[PDB]
Amino acid sequence: SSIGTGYDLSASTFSPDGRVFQVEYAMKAVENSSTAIGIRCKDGVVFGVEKLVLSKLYEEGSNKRLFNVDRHVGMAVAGLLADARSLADIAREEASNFRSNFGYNIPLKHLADRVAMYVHAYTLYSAVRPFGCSFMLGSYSANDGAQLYMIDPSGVSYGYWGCAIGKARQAAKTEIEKLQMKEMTCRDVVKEVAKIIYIVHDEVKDKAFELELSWVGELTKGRHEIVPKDIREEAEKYAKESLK
Amino acid sequence: SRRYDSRTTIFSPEGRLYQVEYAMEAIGHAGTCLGILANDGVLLAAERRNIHKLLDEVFFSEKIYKLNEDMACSVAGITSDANVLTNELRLIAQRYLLQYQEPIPCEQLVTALCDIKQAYTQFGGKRPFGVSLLYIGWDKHYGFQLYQSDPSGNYGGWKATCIGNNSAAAVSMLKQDYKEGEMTLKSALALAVKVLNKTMDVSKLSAEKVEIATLTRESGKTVIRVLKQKEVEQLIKKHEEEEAKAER
Amino acid sequence: TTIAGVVYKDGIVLGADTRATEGMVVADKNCSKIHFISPNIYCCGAGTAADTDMTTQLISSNLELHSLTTGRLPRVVTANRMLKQMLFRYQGYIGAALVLGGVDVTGPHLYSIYPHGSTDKLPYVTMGSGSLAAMAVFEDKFRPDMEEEEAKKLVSEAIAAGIFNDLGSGSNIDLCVISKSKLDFLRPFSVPNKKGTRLGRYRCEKGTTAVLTEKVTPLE
Amino acid sequence: DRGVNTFSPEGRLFQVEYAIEAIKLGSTAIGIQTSEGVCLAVEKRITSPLMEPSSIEKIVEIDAHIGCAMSGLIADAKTLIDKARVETQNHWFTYNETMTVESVTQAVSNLALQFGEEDADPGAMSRPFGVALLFGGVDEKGPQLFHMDPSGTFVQCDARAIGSASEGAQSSLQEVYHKSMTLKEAIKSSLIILKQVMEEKLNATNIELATVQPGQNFHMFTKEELEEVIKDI
Amino acid sequence: SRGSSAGFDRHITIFSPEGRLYQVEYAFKAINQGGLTSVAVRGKDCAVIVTQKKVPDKLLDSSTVTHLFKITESIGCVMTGMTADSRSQVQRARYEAANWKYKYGYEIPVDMLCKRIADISQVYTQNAEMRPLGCCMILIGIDEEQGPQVYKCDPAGYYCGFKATAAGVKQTESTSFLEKKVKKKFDWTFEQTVETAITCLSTVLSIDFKPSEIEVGVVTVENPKFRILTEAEIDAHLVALAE
Amino acid sequence: NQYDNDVTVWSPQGRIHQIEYAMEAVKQGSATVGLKSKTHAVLVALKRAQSELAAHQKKILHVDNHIGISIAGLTADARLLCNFMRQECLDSRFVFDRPLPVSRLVSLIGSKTQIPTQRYGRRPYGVGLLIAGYDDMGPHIFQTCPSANYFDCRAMSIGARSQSARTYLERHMSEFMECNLDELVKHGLRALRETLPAEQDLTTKNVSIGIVGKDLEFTIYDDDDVSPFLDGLEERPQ
Amino acid sequence: SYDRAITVFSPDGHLFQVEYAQEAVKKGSTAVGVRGKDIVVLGVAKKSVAKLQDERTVRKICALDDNVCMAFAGLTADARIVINRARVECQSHRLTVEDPVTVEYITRYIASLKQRYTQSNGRRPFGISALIVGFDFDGTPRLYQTDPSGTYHAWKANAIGRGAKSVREFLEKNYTDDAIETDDLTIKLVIKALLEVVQSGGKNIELAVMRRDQPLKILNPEEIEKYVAEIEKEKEENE
Amino acid sequence: AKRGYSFSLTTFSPSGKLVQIEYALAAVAGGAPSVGIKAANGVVLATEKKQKSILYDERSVHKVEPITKHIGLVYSGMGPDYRVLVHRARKLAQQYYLVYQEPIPTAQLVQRVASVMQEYTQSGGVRPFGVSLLICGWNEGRPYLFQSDPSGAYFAWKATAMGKNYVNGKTFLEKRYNEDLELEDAIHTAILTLKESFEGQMTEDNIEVGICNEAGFRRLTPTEVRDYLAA
Ligand SMILES: *[C@@](C)(CO)[C@](*)(O)[C@H](Cc1ccccc1)NC(=O)[C@H](Cc1ccc(OC)cc1)NC(=O)[C@H](C)NC(=O)CN1CCOCC1
Repeated sequence: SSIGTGYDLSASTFSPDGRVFQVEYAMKAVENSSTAIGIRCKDGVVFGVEKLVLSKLYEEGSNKRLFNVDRHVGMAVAGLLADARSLADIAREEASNFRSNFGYNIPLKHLADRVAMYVHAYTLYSAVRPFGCSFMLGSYSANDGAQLYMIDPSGVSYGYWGCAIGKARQAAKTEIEKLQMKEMTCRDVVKEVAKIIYIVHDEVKDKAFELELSWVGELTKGRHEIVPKDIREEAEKYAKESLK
Repeated sequence: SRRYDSRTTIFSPEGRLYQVEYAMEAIGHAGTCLGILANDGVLLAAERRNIHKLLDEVFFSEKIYKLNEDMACSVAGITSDANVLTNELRLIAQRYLLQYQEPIPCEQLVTALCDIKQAYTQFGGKRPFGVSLLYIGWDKHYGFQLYQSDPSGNYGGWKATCIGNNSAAAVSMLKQDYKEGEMTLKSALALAVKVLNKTMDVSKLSAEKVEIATLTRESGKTVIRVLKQKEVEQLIKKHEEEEAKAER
Repeated sequence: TTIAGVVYKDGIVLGADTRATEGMVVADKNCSKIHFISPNIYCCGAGTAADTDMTTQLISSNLELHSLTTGRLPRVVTANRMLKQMLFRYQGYIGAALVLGGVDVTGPHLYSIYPHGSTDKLPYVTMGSGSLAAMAVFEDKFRPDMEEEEAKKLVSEAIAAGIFNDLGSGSNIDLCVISKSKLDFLRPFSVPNKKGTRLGRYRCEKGTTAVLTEKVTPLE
Repeated sequence: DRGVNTFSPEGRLFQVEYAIEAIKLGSTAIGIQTSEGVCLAVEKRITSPLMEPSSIEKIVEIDAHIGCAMSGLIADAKTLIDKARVETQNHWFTYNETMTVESVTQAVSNLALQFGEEDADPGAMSRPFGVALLFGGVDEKGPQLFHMDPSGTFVQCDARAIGSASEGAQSSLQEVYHKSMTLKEAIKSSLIILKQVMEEKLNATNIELATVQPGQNFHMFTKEELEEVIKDI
Repeated sequence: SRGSSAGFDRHITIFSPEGRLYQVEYAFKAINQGGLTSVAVRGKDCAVIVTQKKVPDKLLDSSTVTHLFKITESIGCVMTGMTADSRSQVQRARYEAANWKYKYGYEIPVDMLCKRIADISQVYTQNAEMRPLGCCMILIGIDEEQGPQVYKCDPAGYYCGFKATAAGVKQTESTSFLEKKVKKKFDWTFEQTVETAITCLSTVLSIDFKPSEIEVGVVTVENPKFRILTEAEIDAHLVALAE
Repeated sequence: NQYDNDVTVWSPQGRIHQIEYAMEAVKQGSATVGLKSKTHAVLVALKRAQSELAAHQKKILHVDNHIGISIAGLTADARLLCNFMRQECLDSRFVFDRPLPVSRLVSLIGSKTQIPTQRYGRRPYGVGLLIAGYDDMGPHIFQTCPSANYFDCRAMSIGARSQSARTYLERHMSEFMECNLDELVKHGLRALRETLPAEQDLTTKNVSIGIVGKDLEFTIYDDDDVSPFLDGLEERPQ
Repeated sequence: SYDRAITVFSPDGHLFQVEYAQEAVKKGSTAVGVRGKDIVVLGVAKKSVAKLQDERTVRKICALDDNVCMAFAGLTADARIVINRARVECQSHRLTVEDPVTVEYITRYIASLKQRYTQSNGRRPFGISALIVGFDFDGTPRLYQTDPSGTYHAWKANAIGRGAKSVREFLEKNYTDDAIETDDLTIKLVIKALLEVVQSGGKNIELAVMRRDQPLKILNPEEIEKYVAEIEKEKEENE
Repeated sequence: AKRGYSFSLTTFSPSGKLVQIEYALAAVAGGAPSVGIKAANGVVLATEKKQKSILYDERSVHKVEPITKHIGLVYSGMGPDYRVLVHRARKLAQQYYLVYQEPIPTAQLVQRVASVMQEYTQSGGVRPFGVSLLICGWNEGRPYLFQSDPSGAYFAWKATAMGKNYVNGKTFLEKRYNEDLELEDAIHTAILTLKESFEGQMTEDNIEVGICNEAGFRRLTPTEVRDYLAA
């Protein structure tokens, strides 16, 4: 799994054991970034990201790793932020073209598939490199309910009840399995998303961090919105008090 | 991407084009192909490499191509690359006739193709055409002519020349027997059989192993004629009597 | 022109006249207007004569390319789609009024295709300058699922009606009978019109023309 | 082996830094900015007495008010000089005024990093220009000297030297130059420094001198008026 | 020869000294990277598809995890290999199938769809700019003329009709199972054909499945529409296996 | 070692060396300090002399009436990005007749700078920028990198020995928002001062100031205009 | 479509592809030209023509316009392209400006063409040096040279090709007003320079003269052999 | 995001060889054996079709393909590569017919196809075809047999064999083939040439054979192949 001349220098080159290492190294880039979490509840989807404070000279809400793709779709990114931002634009544009062509809001399953196909296109050629980021897409409606999809550098999309991507993604998933989610309201999910972030965050490794939350569901009438200052602070109190 | 580029159109540290010189080595493997200029005409003599019992023989020739009403050429090197060039030669000849309403002069046809071969050596990143050509023809400007072409795009007019296998050994043999301004078609044909006999590693030389075409001026029009087996056998038997003339 | 097509019990019978015109003069007294598309599909043509020939050839070429790849007998709908979409692309500048007929694994099919690219799927169709005259026969005498010889008679009478009542059409009647079992291309099916026998003797006797220059070139 | 747009671990571009090294091979050129005007000097470096010295032009005019002196690979500058000449005429055609010395320097500097392999035009550059430039002229701000290098960086200089012996010439300029010196002092100073660093003995046909001043337009010195200051050693 | 290398014959799609294409050979090994096996069996009445449905953690929505794909109303398929590559080949298949109907006015044959994808896959075999797709497509459907059809195309560009086939990790062991069962001819009704497909996947993995561990796709003569079997229908066949 | 030639080549560690090397070019150029208050945004830039017989490099450039930048790295890349920023601002005013929001301009820079970092044979922009702008949301300070990542910061400094400025800006951070214009620039210079060896500090030759705010459009101070700001100086207490 | 950088800078600041092209002209046939005061004459040595070769087709001296001609050294195939491009430009200058091409202008075109081939994607430099000769509509004779890099200079006399160094230093000694007095003596200077490299010419010397009155005159092996004897009784005049 | 390499992948070696073509020749040599024989009455093309698993449906994919009503094809080497040339040959045949309204002569088709094969030895970023073609056809009241190999060179044969045991095939042919054998006898000796290199015992579903005479080109039906197998 570490052979010499070539094999891993190009995305257009298979290794003897049939692997595209350039895609796997782009996944290594997302594994080195901080954790992003998303839970699908009975009436919506909630996102959480441990935004790492690199310098105390940055403002609050700087380097948003939470995005609005469409008025009903949210995006939580992990990995190389520059590539994540450009993938948000593709996501936005595909969501924009759908409305202009057909009239209604793009279905999340269809939106995920179209963006995932775009990610995949960047894994076949020597002329381009794979995106070094994983991202999640959350939506809610009266007809379809809560839906959550995740897309990795390879171009694979899957539906999730709960999903984590980043530094301690496997450590976070063991904490998500403790939650019922299916019979939980999103009012109490924000509460839970907060603490899992505080648990997984390594205090001695990474010094300073800020918690970012967003949600889309019944409570927000189908729109993807930022979790208000009042609600975020109540959840962060639950995170620090359950630290005992 | 730049790792897989073998840089075909690049100079060497010594100031020479590797892909051209390496292509020239490919010509030296191909069949022997010679040309001789005479006073009353001009001919080509080529070694046949398609010499199997099971071959059909459908075309009039293997190595000789008619290009024009007044012109013909022969080939040494990669046979497929030659098919590209000979087809292009016919187009150039027709372009000229369409515009000027007279046959293309020999030198003008040779330069036009050489411009193309030169191009493939300077830009594009593609491999050069692995072909050397010999051209025979007549025009109203210089009369009977013989031209040679390189993979580099280099050309030259010759009174007598040879290209292909044992090119060096053949050209020194022509350098001995050839008489400037004194060669007739009969004497040039006799020379052609002699040179091919020595350069042929199977020194029996049947008519099915060789190929000879003649270009003559006949009553106002040019006549290009490929000699058939009975004509060629008769030419070889004439040469074979000269081996029996040494017994004096 | 007059061209017609009909669907009978076993398959399709196509018909055409043999007159081509240049202005108001007869250019060809014996013209082929029933065109080969595939071994099982044939197509009658009206309008611009050259447009009829080349369009019908291109599609015949495309279908042969299609049948070789599939390894199976081509369908009339495929011929229809190829003709319809092409003619539409040219906005009717290719003047090709067509009657398309053939027998598939689906059965017998008949189409009329207009220069603008509109198609009609019908039991009987007429195209050309003598199409209304031919239609009057079809509306008067047509019955569903006719016998082979009855349909041959109907179409030939329709083309005749065009021939004798339209100045743009004349000469011979051509038929093409296509079934699941048999293909019959009857070129001269009927010769209704004939040139009158010459009465005067207008033989230009040898040496009746004065010559100024003569050159004789020998050949091989 | 790498591409042309590759960064070194230090942060600079390989081809660009190598282009700076190409200037070190070229002949030395001096420029001095003065209250009374701007003078430009260059050594020709004639390799053969059979070569016509006047055909070696290393100082050319861009407009009446702007002159330019190059060093390194002369053939590369010819396109840069023409693009400069076109820009000043295009500016005149559109705005009915002469272009400023800084603007012309800036226009040329834009072309500096216009090289590459992939994603390039049918007629695109493959490598940086192996030439340094000294733009000298007079506009509204007065007499001005500008320096340019392959990296695209352009800066105003009081006095600058570029070429093979540019290191020793610059320190010689720092020793002599001050703000109040005259143009006659500037020409005299530039030639002395030029004869020091030259392998061949400084001669009338051996060098080139040009001055741009508020008084009158760009003027290249002839054999006679060169000799006028050659006789001051 | 055999094991020999000269130049970049292992990095790009150019000939080795033996006349092999290592980059294509590696793509077959890339099929095994999915860790799954597919089995396709053709009957006299139907065509059957079966695949492993691996849901390790309950956090994944099992409904989204599939390798069965609808291309046409009459044509379905199973994808084996790299999942991102597979979906790409499916969208292309759907495009080729739709455009076929538009141009020719009739539904694309399974025969012709497989040929089309194989031809596209061939381009990656010849062009050095891109790697071949590390996946394998098996198409089912009922042809109007020749009935039940099973077809399979490679990363190499090879395609062929089959009585039964497999793809994936346990490809070579499954084909041995199908060979024994085709040797002893039965009446290939919907009942046995589906069961054979499941038993082949069951014995070759030695697992004995729950209705959630496998996914089944079928096309019947009386019902030519491509169907994905629900857990209820899968369990019905699984309880019928318990003999 | 073999993974540091192209932006398309991923390192086995999950890094792109070509982007990291381009980021070094930023640390090569001289330091610049960006800071904002509640009404004003200020850019204080130190200039480099290639030889003090030549002028000090231009470090602050205009973009629009409400937006200005200070560059660190390759000059030709800086001017290229500057022209892009100017164009987008010009288009905004041409179409909507209103100034382009600073955050939206920076988002466009993020788009443009991302493209080459993913294409073969291309290179990242070898320049980092500090952007000072004023709009409906008040004064702004933005940081850009060779990697298309950008930051919305309270204060920032990038360049050679800009580490010392970062320490100063962090300690006097709580004072910034309530601070007046006169002292807000002083804080900028006192940050830029730390990025210098203890021999000599700020003068009229090497300091450039760019100020934008509610009061005034973006204005560059350089020589005689910079000397009122230096007056009221407090010597180095190292 | 093929956008690969062929000519690039070296660690020491060199352009190897250009220098290698300058090695190709070094291996080429010796070409020399001298500028008189009434006629300009150029000639080429290092021939070694096989005799069995048509000497008319391998001429290295070519006319460009009614008043401009050139000789070259190096890759003969490369030169033919350049010559054709230069000839087109001579007529294009007459379609745009009407005025005939000047000797300096046509040299500047050839130089810029060769320079463009050292700074373009997918292209390789020309492996030739050219000696451009002509007369201005002014009266003054002209002699220029180019090289693979694209630099051009005016010369009183110059030699490029095989053993250019040897002929260059022979010309430096022999170039005086006495050597360029009349027509015959300027021609003698070329031939005497060629005899420094060639193994006794006459048959191995191709040379052509140009006057401001008439077009190009290529001298035949009969007129060249006359100068072989005229300088021989100058050489054998020591006693 | 895509473009394409513009440089050749086939280049000249120092010894003067186009290495990629000779390696592509290795691919055809390792392919399944196929034979062609001109009967001076018709043309026969026969190929080995070893199916290896019984699960494979024989009739699904064909090795002997028709270009048009009078021209037929076989190959030795790579199946996928052959199929591209098949489509290209069919399309070329239609181009000719559209212009001349006359069935394309075999020689002309072979020349056009070989030109395509030549392109893939010089064009940017491509490898040569790993296929040698057997092209047969009837036109001008005369039978034709041609071979087109990876280099782009064509040869006219009276009889030849390619693929595995091509050496043993040809030496068997010149020993058994005479320029007088009628089509019926030509089919026999075509099957016999394959029998010389078969190892596995022949059935009618084990070999594919096509004939070409004045009636046109067609693939022999399994029943016809079975009746001929009664040797
Ligand atoms: C009957 C005879 C119409 O009177 C048919 O429609 C017939 C169709 C046919 C005939 C032979 C072969 C295939 C199909 N049409 C014609 O004979 C046609 C009449 C016509 C003339 C001009 C037109 O305007 C565009 C359209 C129809 N005759 C011709 O095509 C003649 C031979 N050609 C010309 O008149 C020259 N035209 C060509 C079209 O552009 C204007 C000049």
